[PDB]
Amino acid sequence: LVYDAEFVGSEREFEEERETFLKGVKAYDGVLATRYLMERSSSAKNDEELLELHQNFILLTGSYACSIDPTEDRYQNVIVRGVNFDERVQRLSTGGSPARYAIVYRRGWRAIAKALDIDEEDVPAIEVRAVKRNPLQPALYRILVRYGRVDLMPVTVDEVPPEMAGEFERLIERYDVPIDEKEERILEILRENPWTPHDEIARRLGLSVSEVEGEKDPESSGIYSLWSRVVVNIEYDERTAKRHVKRRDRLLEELYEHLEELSERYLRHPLTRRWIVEHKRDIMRRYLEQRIVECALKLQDRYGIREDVALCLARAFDGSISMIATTPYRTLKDVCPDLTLEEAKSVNRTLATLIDEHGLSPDAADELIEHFESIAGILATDLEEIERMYEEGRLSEEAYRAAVEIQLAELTKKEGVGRKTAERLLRAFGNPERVKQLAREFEIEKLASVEGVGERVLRSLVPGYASLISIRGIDRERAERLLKKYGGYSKVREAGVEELREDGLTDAQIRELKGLKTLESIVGDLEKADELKRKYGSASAVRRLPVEELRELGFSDDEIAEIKGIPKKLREAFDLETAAELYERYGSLKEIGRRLSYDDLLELGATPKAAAEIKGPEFKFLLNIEGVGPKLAERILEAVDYDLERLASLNPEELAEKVEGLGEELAERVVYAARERVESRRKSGRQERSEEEWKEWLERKVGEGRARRLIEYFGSAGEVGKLVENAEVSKLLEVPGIGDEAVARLVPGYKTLRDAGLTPAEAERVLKRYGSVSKVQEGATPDELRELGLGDAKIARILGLRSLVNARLDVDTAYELARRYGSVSAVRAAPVAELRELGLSDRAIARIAG
Amino acid sequence: LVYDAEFVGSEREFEEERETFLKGVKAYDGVLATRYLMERSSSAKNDEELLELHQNFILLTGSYACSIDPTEDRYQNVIVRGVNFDERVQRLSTGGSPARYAIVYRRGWRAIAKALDIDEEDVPAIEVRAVKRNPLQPALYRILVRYGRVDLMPVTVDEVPPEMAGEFERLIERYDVPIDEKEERILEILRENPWTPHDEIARRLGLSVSEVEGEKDPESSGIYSLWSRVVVNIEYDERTAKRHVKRRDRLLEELYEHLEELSERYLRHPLTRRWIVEHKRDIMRRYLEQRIVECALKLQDRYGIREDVALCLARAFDGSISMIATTPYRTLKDVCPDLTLEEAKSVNRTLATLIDEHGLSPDAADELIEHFESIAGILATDLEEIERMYEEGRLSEEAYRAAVEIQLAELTKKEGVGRKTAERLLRAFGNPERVKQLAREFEIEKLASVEGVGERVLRSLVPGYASLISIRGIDRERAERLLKKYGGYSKVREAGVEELREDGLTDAQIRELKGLKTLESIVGDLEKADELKRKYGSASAVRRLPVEELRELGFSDDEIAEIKGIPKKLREAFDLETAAELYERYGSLKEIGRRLSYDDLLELGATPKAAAEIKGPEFKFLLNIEGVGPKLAERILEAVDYDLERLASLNPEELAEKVEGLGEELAERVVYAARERVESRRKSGRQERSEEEWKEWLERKVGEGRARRLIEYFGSAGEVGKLVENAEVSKLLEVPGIGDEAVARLVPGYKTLRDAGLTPAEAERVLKRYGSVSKVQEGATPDELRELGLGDAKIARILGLRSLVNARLDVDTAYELARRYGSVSAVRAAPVAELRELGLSDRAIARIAG
DNA sequence: GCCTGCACGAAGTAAGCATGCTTACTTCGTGCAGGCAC
DNA sequence: GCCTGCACGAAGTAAGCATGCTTACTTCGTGCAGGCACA
Ligand SMILES: [K+]
Ligand SMILES: [K+]
Ligand SMILES: [K+]
Ligand SMILES: [K+]
Ligand SMILES: [K+]
Repeated sequence: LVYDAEFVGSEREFEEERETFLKGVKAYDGVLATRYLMERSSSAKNDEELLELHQNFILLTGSYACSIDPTEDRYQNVIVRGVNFDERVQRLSTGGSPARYAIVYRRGWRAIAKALDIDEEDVPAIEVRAVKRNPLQPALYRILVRYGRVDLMPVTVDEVPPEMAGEFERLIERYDVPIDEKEERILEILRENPWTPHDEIARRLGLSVSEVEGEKDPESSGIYSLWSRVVVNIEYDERTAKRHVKRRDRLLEELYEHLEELSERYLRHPLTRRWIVEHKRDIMRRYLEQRIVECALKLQDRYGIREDVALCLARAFDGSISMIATTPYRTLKDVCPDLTLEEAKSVNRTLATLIDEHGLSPDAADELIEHFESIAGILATDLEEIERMYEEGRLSEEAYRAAVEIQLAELTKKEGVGRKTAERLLRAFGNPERVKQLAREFEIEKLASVEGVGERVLRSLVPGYASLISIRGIDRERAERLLKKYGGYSKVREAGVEELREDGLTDAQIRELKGLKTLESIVGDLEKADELKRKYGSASAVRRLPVEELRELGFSDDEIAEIKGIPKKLREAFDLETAAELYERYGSLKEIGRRLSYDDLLELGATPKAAAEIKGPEFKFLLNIEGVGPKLAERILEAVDYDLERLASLNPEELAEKVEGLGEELAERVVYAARERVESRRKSGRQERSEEEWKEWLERKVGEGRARRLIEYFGSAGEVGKLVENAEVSKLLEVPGIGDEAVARLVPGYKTLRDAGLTPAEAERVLKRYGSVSKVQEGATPDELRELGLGDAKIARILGLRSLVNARLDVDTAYELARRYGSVSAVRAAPVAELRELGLSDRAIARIAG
Repeated sequence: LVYDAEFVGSEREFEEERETFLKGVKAYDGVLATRYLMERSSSAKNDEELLELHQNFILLTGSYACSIDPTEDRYQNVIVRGVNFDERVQRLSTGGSPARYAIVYRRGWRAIAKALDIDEEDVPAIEVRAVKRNPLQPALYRILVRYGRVDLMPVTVDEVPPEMAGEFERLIERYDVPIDEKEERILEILRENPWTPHDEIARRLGLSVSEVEGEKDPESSGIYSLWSRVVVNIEYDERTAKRHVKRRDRLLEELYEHLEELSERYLRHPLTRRWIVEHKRDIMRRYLEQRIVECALKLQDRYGIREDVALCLARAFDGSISMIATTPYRTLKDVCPDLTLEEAKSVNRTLATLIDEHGLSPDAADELIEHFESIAGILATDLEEIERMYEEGRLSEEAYRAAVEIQLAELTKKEGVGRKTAERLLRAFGNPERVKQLAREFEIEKLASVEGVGERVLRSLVPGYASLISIRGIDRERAERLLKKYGGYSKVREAGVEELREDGLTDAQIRELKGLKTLESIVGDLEKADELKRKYGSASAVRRLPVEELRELGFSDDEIAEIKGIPKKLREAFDLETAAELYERYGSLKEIGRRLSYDDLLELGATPKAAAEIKGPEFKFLLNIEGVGPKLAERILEAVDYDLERLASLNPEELAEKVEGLGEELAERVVYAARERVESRRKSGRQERSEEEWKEWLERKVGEGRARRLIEYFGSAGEVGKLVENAEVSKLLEVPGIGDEAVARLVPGYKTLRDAGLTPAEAERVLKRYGSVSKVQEGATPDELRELGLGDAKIARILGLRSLVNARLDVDTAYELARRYGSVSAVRAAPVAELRELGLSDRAIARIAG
């Protein structure tokens, strides 16, 4: 029934009892491990060393049990299986310790362990009821454990005297103890074998086990009474008790060492303490008592229920949290009156939801609990049944309204489903769970037969119906047939082109379904495009494939050049290999011309004119005038960093100083030509849009209405365009009718910055500081962005360090790695030894790689 | 900006115009492909064959353009770029076809293609304004296209007469025609070069391009007027027209063949039709109009909006669906009055939700749309801001209530969050999007600072907080610290044991967090258990690992035997390899003894006594009596199918007959021993529970309350137990307060049958028919279950054919495969040739394998 | 609750998977500056 | 006036991944028989 015990001793006594109980638990764990070694291998079974180790563990367990509660007052209200052992020990002549009188019973340690706050998940089991392999007489052993005779309890199998085992009758006759006829009949059988089970004794004597044992008191009849009568007349040997207490601990550790030695011999592996605890738990798990302890521990940890109330609930409901969650509050209070309503709500989520989220009374909620078990039960129950229960007076108004609102909300939470449509769906198909099942079964026509179920309702209910119906030519019947045939939009997409054609789908429909419109731009037919998508994934990766692999499979060189986006001036100049290599390494033809030299381009196989075309238009215009020379033009462009602006923004005297092989007479002409070019630059696109042009641009971007709204709010379309150019996001948003979508339509990058989690003011500041999100990515530093008032997460997301930061790296180190290695993929493929040299942890590098 | 034209002709005329326009599109695609081949490779550029092919394509394009609208009435309301070409051609003296007069202008084909319902995604471009490489005179070519002179338009470059090209003035002098001084000044320049651009003509003559060209009518001034005056006076050559119509199509296919021949030479790959369409799209993307067309087609395909209204919306909003979805119905009707409210709701999901799901008026919804763009805007807007707008009279009551209900629902959809708590959260943190962001940032204390936010609210909002706080010793501060440090419960779980210990977590806490309770039962410490979970996933897979791999990594043989659950009589008999093999193949030691023979067990390395122990206890008891012999005992057990019951249920005369080698004297004693054994069976277990025992069993199973309710409803606990034993699921469920959970608590297998989707009556019938779900799986047939009223899906789910049915196989064939090959894994590893012999398709076997 | 391994059966439970919101891997369409000219 | 080349960045698309939820995938509960062995 109930196991409980209260500790009334001091803190020192509490710690002493804790240590004693833990040592006894270790001893009994040694007992159990020795029994497991006995049963595991017959080779170890045929070994007296294992048996002597087992018996030594039993003796140490008995000693530590005798050492429990020496003052016989540290514990009170000791209850085992419902029996109050306090009063029972009070009604005895010799009295004694109720804690020890409980520990001599099986599972009685559950009462003492609760009084000492021992972690029940370690299973602190202490049992002293060994009979077969007990080196002592079983009843004498139990009586010594009860009376706490540490002096008489041996700690070594060799210290066991025969007067306590085989020749036990020697000890009785030594103290002149009166014996009745029943105890004489017990002794006449015990003389044959002192380890005879009490069941066999009661069978042969024609009595009950209770009659054979008797009360554990000298003033009774039975073997327990006889051994108590013998023990009480024995004086306490304080010296021997002190010696056993001093010796038993090191002896226990020595027994553990011997156990590990025997395990490493017969099994070639040791039995760890955690393995012993887990095996003890696996053994005890078969018992409803341990299931109750586990349920109470879960109620304490997860739901925060008090220990006593959690134990009461676990006892009353066989340790079934699922059953407690379907039990009404009135029954919970009947079984455990100390339970609080808040604890009942925490354990019963249905009750909690009904009370708090719906304002129901406890009884009104218990109504729904009794009638439908859970919220899932309410969602599965038919609305007609609920209405009938309400009409018949069997369901209260509050509970009925709550159930109807729940069933309706479960459907109205979807887009396009109103209250009327949800009620019609409930009338048509019983319950929202049935509606969900019909949607899973793709019963699209059956769902659309109900009034209110439109295209939006179908898209929100049936998964994949939106993706199918959004294709031209595919109607509702065709989408339903495809879904029911293949088993989901995923399977329809995984289907083959030939079978999709067998279903009657157009090649355009199959292309739109499989998303291979670009792959069919690269490759002629749909079959090979689908094969490429299956093999490599995306057309982007297909383009990223190397030149040799692309020439394999069956692509021409011109096809590969079109795939990799090789320009004409780079395709017709070199071969495909070197052209694609240069393109993949530098990105742009202008970057090629800036990095690689004219002589290098010539050495790679370029025409002296094609090499100049690969060189910048600045180089081309330089070579146009007289007295240039390719190397001198290269030197000039490296001095002005390939920039006609910086070339013209210089005096010819300064120009002749920077360059190594050039005179003033030529520098004058060079600066003149550069200034002529920059004069031809204002004659290009220097015009800033006029009023009508800004008006038309606004009407294009945000529409006629919002454009007129902006023009009326501010001065004119010119002022609106000025605000747009200066990225006045806040001043644009303050206009009624102008929102984030319109601002992002006007201000480029605002949408990306908002998706990154930035406030409009933060996006405005970042744009005013850097220009665009591209320049932010290829420039902004984490310290700069922190000085702009941004958080580290926003900084990582806007710079692209999202994956590296998710790999448990700070923004600073992620930015350093990305800056050293170039790309995030390059950091992920970076050398592990190089990362270790940088100073990253092993687990950090493992997370980076995975 | 607007392109439109309406077709009023009959079905035959519609098909004729469709074919003519498609052939003209093919001809212009050939033109563009020839130009692409000219510019792609200089080797192909230096080839007159490609130029001749290009000119033939141009001539065929001109012919097909002349062949459009022969009756001059098939089209009406022709509008191109805003100009009404119907009225423009009506105001001319010669009249003509407005469709043909529009196609001579750039992009005018967009008007004609809409009248023929041609898929605009193919870009049906037709342009007849070639100047440089035009084999004919450009203005004469355009005028022939204008007046539809298919007879005068040549179909072959060799058929081109010089009087239509170099010596074009010969054709003018053939018809005299009066000419004015401006056209004479144009002719004096055209004599120098007939292909002089109109820009150059207007530049040299000091006039405008419009003044040089003139109206395409004889009653005007310009080169167009002159050529029209010349052409009108030319009689129609019906014979040449009919011959050209008969000849041009096959000529076009021949030109396509020549184009593919030239492409396979200079590029080693052909130009597919889809590639040509994509290149046309890439060219036309610079004309921005295609952006509008794509938006209109998307509005047609997804939301089912009419073509004209979709085009109007895309024009008015620059083809931005995100912008149209944020535009109110009033503005949508102002820009496109033909739009319907249902189409506006379909395109604006916010408007649809406000109108239908919330019962708002169109104006009340346009209010919220103007003020907050979208439902996301409302969720991002502060409740204080909405209340202020309502108080100041700037927001209507209906719109205010709708916005408040939306903001509240977005939070109350979570468990534990009531209306009061949602309102308090809105007051505290502005908006539900801010609440969601705070929950993502693990601001657990900041959220709990609000009244009403309890443990359930925290568990429902913060993901993983429940999993963390449900562990003993872990408090709110520790859970918040762990979440904010690692970045989610997933990362906390992926964290290492050493760093979790560095955070101060107990080993028990780390075990409960990582779910390594079984792996730490197999292996001693936590580090190796976590490594095993990382490498293999689950202890189940660790057990499934082979013997060699298990001996690797560092497991002992006894450890492997404990892992694989090898019995003692099978572990001590053979070696680990053969023991684990036999166990994985047969399951139980009794199955080993029944299948394998005594001689086989001996051949595998078993002791003559260990082989008998591996054999059944029936075999052991048989060998107990005298004069048996192991082979004779095997024969007896094979005769009685290893069943002492069937052995005792026989006469010794019948016993001596079945086995081939046994006498009557021995059969008598065998039957005697078997009957003695079955007599020793009735004293073991047979007691049908008494009344008090049934009462206690009910109190254990369904609880005290429901047990007493059942005992009162029915006769007694005995009757309740009878109902349970006979699986009276319906008769138990009819009791108020008894539900599926209690029934499954009483009736084993009911929970599994219900999770399989079976109604309680179906589960009751299946249980009454078969006994248990185990026997259903190991016995029930699909035909039997269909006769029991079950569906094929339920049959598959209850028999375990779920994966095979998901592999697009019917239940009958899936059951046949599972019966023949045993297991689903065996069907997967089955021979592909054997499956083909069975008669499965290639794709079917592929789906089985994958 | 002798005691737990051996075996089976079933959902208890927790690993593996479907699902829906989120987020750029990938599309994919736009803007614009030079460069030869139709 | 096209054409090519590159930069830009939003979501059109389509995978990424968190977060919930199935079910037998993985664990847990029960009966029994003979050995660890007792009400
Ligand atoms: K080359
Ligand atoms: K606004
Ligand atoms: K806790
Ligand atoms: K062996
Ligand atoms: K009921």
